[PDB]
Amino acid sequence: GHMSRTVMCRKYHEELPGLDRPPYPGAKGEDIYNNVSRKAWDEWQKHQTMLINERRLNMMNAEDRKFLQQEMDKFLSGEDY
Repeated sequence: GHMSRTVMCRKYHEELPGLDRPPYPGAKGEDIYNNVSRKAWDEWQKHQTMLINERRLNMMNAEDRKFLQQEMDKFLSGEDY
């Protein structure tokens, strides 16, 4: 076995390995660090890539970012995505 920092994951409702550090500075980054598992975070990144490819999204387009931000919030909220 190994040693891992773990958190009660808001998405999966179970104790899982957490991130080693917040993904970025700020309140949102802190929320993710404290309440989102590494698995949930990784699964979100995979889903985000899928959405960007399937919808032809551009991170520099405000609407495309808004869409992704709305899906991320839903994805990591605790609800069934």
